[PDB]
Amino acid sequence: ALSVEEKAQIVNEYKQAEGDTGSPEVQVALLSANINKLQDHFKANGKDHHSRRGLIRMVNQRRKLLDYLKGKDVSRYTALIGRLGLR
RNA sequence: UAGUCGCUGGGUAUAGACCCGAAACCGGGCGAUCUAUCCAUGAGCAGGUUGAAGGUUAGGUAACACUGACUGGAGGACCG
Repeated sequence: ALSVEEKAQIVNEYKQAEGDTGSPEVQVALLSANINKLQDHFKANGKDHHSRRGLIRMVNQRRKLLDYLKGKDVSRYTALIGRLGLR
């Protein structure tokens, strides 16, 4: 998984009436942080496709959570596409 | 019951043995200023084409891919 220090760290800018861990600030961008740091083990273990099928499972679900923000909230979408180093 | 040693011729033997004439064989040298390779040290290859590997960049991807563009200037390469 992610680091025990980190998975409780990254929520500190996702707060937005802080008790939310459910809006797509969290399941995009905890999950975007899952994308950006678990690249490491692939370089050593390139013969195990079980771990990047989870990557494509949630980067679609991130894009699915981008897809609902296409219509529900375009303005807070700019906080996602403008930030995080996307695209 | 006649032979011997000359001398002059005719033959013969051994010597190049009437004269001329092989290809070749062997022994000592001479020669790689030609040529065949090699060794050292020098230098010659007008001009025009082609556009390999590498780079850079954009684009694309989990980084690897992978496609453009620009650059690059390879070759018992091409034309002369």
